[PDB]
Amino acid sequence: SGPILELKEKIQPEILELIKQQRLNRLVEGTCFRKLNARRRQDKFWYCRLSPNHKVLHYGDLEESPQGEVPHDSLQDKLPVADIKAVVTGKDCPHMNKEVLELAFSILYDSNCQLNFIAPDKHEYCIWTDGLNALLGKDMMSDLTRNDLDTLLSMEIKLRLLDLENIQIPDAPPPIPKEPSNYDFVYDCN
Amino acid sequence: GMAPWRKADKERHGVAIYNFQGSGAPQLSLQIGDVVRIQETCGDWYRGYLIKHKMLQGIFPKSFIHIKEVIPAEIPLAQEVTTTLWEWGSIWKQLYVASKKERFLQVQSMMYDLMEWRSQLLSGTLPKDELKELKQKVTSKIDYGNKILELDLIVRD
Repeated sequence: SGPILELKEKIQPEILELIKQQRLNRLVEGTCFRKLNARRRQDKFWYCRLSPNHKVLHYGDLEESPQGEVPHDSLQDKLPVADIKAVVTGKDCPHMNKEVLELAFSILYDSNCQLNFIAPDKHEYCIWTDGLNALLGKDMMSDLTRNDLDTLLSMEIKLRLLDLENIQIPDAPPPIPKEPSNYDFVYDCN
Repeated sequence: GMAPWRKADKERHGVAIYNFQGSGAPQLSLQIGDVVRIQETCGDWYRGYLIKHKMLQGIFPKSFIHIKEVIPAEIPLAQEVTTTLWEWGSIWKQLYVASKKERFLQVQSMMYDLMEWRSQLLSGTLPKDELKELKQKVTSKIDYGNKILELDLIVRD
């Protein structure tokens, strides 16, 4: 509604802030990816994680076994954020089924360097694309940001309207009367 | 003769039915749903403060306020749910940011349930027996929730 929309616009910014924080915290935790077309004794899985300070991305191969997934890095171990020039997805990806198009994204940096990923699922795809964009000072566009926004913002609104239960909300702004003719109040402040 | 400011008699508490953008003190801006304590009135204006921010005081139009009360047990129970929801809500956001997925979801469902039950409690549409069972489901969820979130343990009222 009119006033409710106004309230959403006022709160939306802080909610987007929480979401950015959540996405970055997730990058820091890191995720496990599965390389596309890995063969001849090459590890099929690898991982990437953002440094706790948010300046560099650490990555490397993994050992997917019934026990765990021990990560063993190679010479090429990092990709500093400050050197990131862009993030592309889908057909824009150099390494580009179709089910994979939707989960593909690449970090282009430095000269002609590129770190290509294939998200394990849609959820992780959104987490990483939103996270990288945040880092790059860009807006988070995934469907997960839209749903997280709707989830957290709707709750805040509902909490805000609790005492409006069974009470009519006018469609248009009630009339603002003329200011008082005096300010000689009966009681004190605070 | 000008409208003098006088004590507000029966108009003690109200809720804003629209966002009121004031032009600055002495006017107190209000966001829809804000609950206020009304102390005085003069003409078409009230003077009071936000219940959840008593330091924020000033005047606002009578027209932007719906006068309510703040006795049937379901009423004070409804009030406890409101207060409980705000405390959980704060923690819920921290659960979100830290990606404590299980707890986040668990708290999310408890909040929806309580909001829905509180609405049923305030509906005055439940027969006597059902209402009693509903009140119990409400107090049990409040208490359990407060327990797992490590909040103060309430004692029946």
